[PDB]
Amino acid sequence: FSREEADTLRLKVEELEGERSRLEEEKRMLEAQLERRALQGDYDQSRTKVLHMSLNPTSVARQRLREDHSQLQAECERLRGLLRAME
Amino acid sequence: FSREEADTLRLKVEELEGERSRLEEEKRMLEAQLERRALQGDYDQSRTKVLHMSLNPTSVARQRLREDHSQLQAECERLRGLLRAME
Amino acid sequence: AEQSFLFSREEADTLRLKVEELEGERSRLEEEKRMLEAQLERRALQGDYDQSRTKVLHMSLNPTSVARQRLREDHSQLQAECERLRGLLRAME
Amino acid sequence: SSAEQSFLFSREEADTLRLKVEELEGERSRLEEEKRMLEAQLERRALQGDYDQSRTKVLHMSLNPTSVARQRLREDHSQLQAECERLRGLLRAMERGGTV
Amino acid sequence: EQGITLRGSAEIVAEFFSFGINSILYQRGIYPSETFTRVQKYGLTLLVTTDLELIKYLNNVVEQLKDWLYKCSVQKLVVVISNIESGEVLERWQFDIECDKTAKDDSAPREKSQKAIQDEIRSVIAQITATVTFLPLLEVSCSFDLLIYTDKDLVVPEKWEESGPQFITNSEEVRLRSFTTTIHKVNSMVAYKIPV
Amino acid sequence: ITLRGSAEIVAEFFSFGINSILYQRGIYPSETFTRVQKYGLTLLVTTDLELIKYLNNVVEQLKDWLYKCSVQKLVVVISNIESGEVLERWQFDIECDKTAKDDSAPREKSQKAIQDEIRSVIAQITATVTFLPLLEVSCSFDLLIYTDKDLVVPEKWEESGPQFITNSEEVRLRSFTTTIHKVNSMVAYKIPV
Amino acid sequence: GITLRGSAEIVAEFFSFGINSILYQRGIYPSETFTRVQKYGLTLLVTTDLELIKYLNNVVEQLKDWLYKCSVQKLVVVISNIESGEVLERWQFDIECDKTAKDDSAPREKSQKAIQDEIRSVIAQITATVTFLPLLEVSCSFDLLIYTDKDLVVPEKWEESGPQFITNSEEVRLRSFTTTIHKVNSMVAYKIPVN
Amino acid sequence: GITLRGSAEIVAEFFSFGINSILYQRGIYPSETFTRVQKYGLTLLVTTDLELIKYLNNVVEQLKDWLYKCSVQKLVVVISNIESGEVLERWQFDIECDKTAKDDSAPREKSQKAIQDEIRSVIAQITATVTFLPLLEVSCSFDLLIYTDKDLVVPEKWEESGPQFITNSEEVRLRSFTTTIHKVNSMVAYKIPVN
Repeated sequence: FSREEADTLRLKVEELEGERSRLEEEKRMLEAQLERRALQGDYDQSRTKVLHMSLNPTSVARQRLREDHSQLQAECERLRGLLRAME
Repeated sequence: FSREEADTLRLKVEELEGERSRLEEEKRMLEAQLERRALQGDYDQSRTKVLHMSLNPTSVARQRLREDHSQLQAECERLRGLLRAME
Repeated sequence: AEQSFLFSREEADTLRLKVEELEGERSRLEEEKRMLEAQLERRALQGDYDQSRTKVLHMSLNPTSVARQRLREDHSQLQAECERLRGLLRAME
Repeated sequence: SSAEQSFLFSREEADTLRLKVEELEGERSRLEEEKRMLEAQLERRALQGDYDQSRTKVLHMSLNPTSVARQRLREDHSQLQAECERLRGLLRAMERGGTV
Repeated sequence: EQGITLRGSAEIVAEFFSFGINSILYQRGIYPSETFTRVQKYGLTLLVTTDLELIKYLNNVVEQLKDWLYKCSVQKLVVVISNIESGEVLERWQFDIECDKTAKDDSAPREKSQKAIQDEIRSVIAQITATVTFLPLLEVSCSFDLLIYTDKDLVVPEKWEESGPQFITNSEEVRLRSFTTTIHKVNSMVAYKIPV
Repeated sequence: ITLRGSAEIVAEFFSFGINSILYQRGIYPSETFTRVQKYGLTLLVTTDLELIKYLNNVVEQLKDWLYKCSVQKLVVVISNIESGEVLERWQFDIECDKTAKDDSAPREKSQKAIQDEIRSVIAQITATVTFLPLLEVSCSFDLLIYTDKDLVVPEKWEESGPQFITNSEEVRLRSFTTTIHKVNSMVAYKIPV
Repeated sequence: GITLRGSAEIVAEFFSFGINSILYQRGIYPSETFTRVQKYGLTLLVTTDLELIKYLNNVVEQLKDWLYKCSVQKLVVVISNIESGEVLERWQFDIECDKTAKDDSAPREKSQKAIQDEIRSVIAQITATVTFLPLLEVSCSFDLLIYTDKDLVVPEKWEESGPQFITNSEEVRLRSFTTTIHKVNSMVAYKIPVN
Repeated sequence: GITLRGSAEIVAEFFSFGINSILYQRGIYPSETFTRVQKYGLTLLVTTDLELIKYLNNVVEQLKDWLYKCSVQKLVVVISNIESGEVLERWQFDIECDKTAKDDSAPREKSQKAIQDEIRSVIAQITATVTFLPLLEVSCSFDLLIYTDKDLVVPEKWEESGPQFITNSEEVRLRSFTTTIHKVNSMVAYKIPVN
C-alpha cells in the first residue's frame, strides 16, 4: 500500500545510502592504492601495440656482423691452413 | 492518503541503485587494475624494498659474456699486431 | 567429482549462472527483511509487545469496567420498569 | 590473447567465480538467520499473523455473514431507539394533559 | 486411478473447504446445532448446514475459490470468527494454499493415488473434528467471514472487495497436518483465545 | 536527582497528563473539572470523588513501579461504551535506568530543565485538539500499564490486552526525561472511514 | 604441531624444490643437468650443477631466517635473456607471515600431510601451466629477488635491486598453500607474445 | 592556424630532423657522413647515407599518415648494442593525437609561428644533451618503434615488435610542444655510467 511501501521504501533507500557511502570510501582507498604504488607506467595491450619495419638498421647491422664473423672465421682457417703446410 | 510520499521514494530508490551501479562498475575497473599490477610485482616503496644477492646466476652469466667479448677483441688486436710486425 | 574440473571454461559458465541466482536470492531476502522490519516496528508503536518481555496490567475495577456495568443495569432497570408499569396498568383493568 | 592464454584464464576465472559463489552463499546464510531471528521475535508478539502486501492481497465478499449480522444489530438498535422515544413521547404527553 | 489434473485438484480442494468450514461452524457453535444435518464424507460422519442463507454464501465463496484454485492464484483461505458487537477477532482458522503454477503446462495427469489423496484429506478433517477436545466455549454472539488471500495481479470479481487481514491478538496456535494433490498443497491451523 | 525523586515527578506528571486529556476529549463533562495551577501553564483536574479515587491508585502504583524501574508504559484507552471498540489510544513509552539504584551521585540535570521539558510535552497534549477526531459517541477510558513479566501483580489488579485500534494512525508529538526516566508520547486515533 | 620455526623450514624447503622445478620445466638449463627425486608425492627434478646448488642454498638459508622473523613479503624468480638483459618471465610467490605466531603458547593445529598436499598442488599447477607458456627461444639465466620490510638490515652478500617489472605482460594467478603461520600464493607474469 | 594535415606534416618534419640529430650526436654513424643545414633557426646535421635516408623516409612518411589518422601513441628511437641486442639508450616521444580534429570545419587558432618556436626549443634541448650524455663504448645501431592504437592495419613491410625497454637507466625529460592537434613530449633514457 502507500503507508506500507513507504515504510519499506524508507528502509530500502536508507540501505542504498549506507552502500553508496561505503562504496565511495572504497573507491577512494583503491585510488590511494593505485597512486601510492611503484608500477606507474603500465602497458595495456587492449589499447596499444608496438610496430616497426621488419628490415631496419639494426636487423641489417646484426646480419652484417654475422657475415663478417663468418668471413673472418674462414680467413683464419685459410691462413693457418697455409702456415701449417710450409710446415 | 499519501500515495505520493511513496512515489517520490520510487524515484529516490532508483537513483541510488543507478548510482550504486556506477560506483560498482567503477570499483570493478579499479580492482582489475590493482590486481593486474599486483600480479606484475607492484608494491609500495615506503613499506617494501627488493633485495637480491650481488653475485647471482644472471650477473655471473652476464660477466662471462663480457669476458668472452673482451677476449675476442683481445685476440683480434694481438693477431692484428703480429700480421703487421711480420713485414 | 571435482577432478573432472578440467572443464574450467564450462565450469565458469555454471559458476556464473550460480552467481546470478545467489544475487537474486540475496535481494529477495533483503526486502523480506524489510517487510518484517516495517511490520514489527510499525506495530510496536500501535501497542504491540513481546509476551516474554512485556506484560500488560490494569485495574480490574475501572472507569470503562464500571460504565459497562451501568449500561447493563440500565437496560435491565428499563426492561423491569416497563414490565412493572405494565403490571400496574394491567391491574386497573 | 592466445588460445593458450585462454586455458590459463579459464582456470583462473573458475577459481575466482568459485570464491564469489562461496562468498555469496556465506552471505545468504547470514541473511537467512537474521530473517529467522526476526520472524522469531515476531512470533513472540501479542499481535499475530503477518502478510506481505507486495505479492499478496486479501479479498472477501462485501456482503457476508459478519457484515449482515453487524447491520441487523444496528438496525435492532435503531428500532430500540425509536421505541424508547415513542414511549417517552407518550409519557411526556400522557402527563402533560392528565391521562396522567 | 487416473491421475490428478489441474481441474480435478481444484475440485477436491474446494470440496475439502466446503466440508471443513461446515464442521468449524457447527463445532464452534456459530450457527444453531439444529441447523446442521449429519452426512457421510471421507468415511466420517460430518455436519453440514441446512440453512438456505448460509448455503448460498458458502457456495458463492467455494465456487470462486475453485476458480482461483484452477488459476493457481489463491494463496490462503482464512475463517475469521468475531464478536459481532465489539468486532474483536476471537478465533482465526488460517489455511495456507500453495498452487503449483506448472500443473497447467503439464502434458498428462500427475501421479498420485486417488486413495492416498483421500486418506490425507480424511486425516486433516479428522483433526478438525477432534479440536472439540480443547477449543474454548465462545461466550459471546459471534459471526464469521471468509477471507481469501490471492495474487496481487488478479481481477477482483464483482461482489467481492479487498479487506483487512483481521489478525488475532493474545492467541494460542495449533498446527494440523497438511495434505497435497501434488498440484495444490494445503496447510491448516487454528489460532484461538484461552480464558485467562 | 534521585531514584525516588524521579519516581515522584513522573508519577505526578501522568496525574495531570491524564486529567487534561479526559477534558481535551471530553470523556467527562467540562462541568466536572476544576482548574489548578501547576508546572508552567494552567491545567485542569477532576472533581468527581470516584474518578479521583481511581486515578490515585493507578498513579500511586505507577509511582511505586517507577522506583523499581519495572514499568514500561502507560496507555489511556478511549473506547465506545456500547460496542467496546477502541477509537483513541494514548501511549507513553516509559524508559527507566536501573543503575539509579547504584548511585552515590545525585544526578546533574536541574529540576527546572526537567520541568521545562514536561511543560512542552503537555503543550502538545493540548495542542493536539484540532487534529484528533471528535468522539460522536459515548466513550469511557481505562489505564493500561505495561510492565516486566516477572513483576508481581498487586491486589485488585490483573493482566489485560493491548486494546488495539484496528486501523489507526500513530502520530508522535514530543517527549521529555529526568535522568532515570525518559517518557515519549504519541496519540493514535481511529482512521476516518 | 606447527611452530613458527617449523613453518619457516617447511616454506624454505618448498622454495628450494619449487625454484628447482621452475628451472627444469622452463628449460633454463638442460634436462640432462637435473636429477629425479620424490617429494610431496611427486617426482621432482633438482639441479646437480654445483654452482647452482651453492647459490640456491645461500638464498634459501637466508630466506628461512627471514621467514622466522616474518620480515619477507615475496620471493620472485626473474628469468631473463642473458645476452640482452630482457626480462622474459617472472614467477612470483607472495608470502604472508603471521607476526603473532612469535607469541604462541603452543604449536598450531594443521597436519604435516595436509600442508604437503597443498604444496603438491602448488607445484603440479606450475607443471600444468608450463604447457601453455611461450617457449623460451633464447639462452636465459635467472635471479632471485626477495621483497622485504623496508627497514630490514641488509646482509653481507646482498644489495637492493629494482623490481624487474615486465609491464608488457600477461599474468596468471595460480595456487597457494598455508601452514597456518605462513601462507604462500603463486603467480606468473610473462612477456606478451609478438607477431 | 593549423589543420590536421598541416599538423601531421609539422610533426613528421620535427621527427625527421630530430632523429638525424640524435644519430649524429650519439655517433651511431660517422660524423663525416652528415652535412650541415639551416633549420629551426639553428645549424643541424643530417645524413647523406643512401640506405639510412631511404629507411628514415619510409618511417617518417608512414608516421605522417598515422599522425593524420590520429592513431600513433609514441615514437621510440631504440639504440642497441649490435652484438648483444642490449638496449643502451632509448629516446621516447609520447604523442597525443586529438581525434576530434577529423571533425574540424575551421583551422585551429594557434599560429604556425608559435608552434615553430616551441619546436625550436625542443630541438635546441636535444642538441644540448651532447654536453653530458655518455659516449657509447660499443658499436650500436638503432631502430624506430611506433606505438599505435591496437586496431591499426599493419602495412606490408612492418610487423609487431616488443617494446625494447632499457634497464639500469637514468632519464632526461625535455619540454613538450603542441600544435593543439598533436602534442609531443620528449625524453631520453640512458645507461648509468660505469664507472
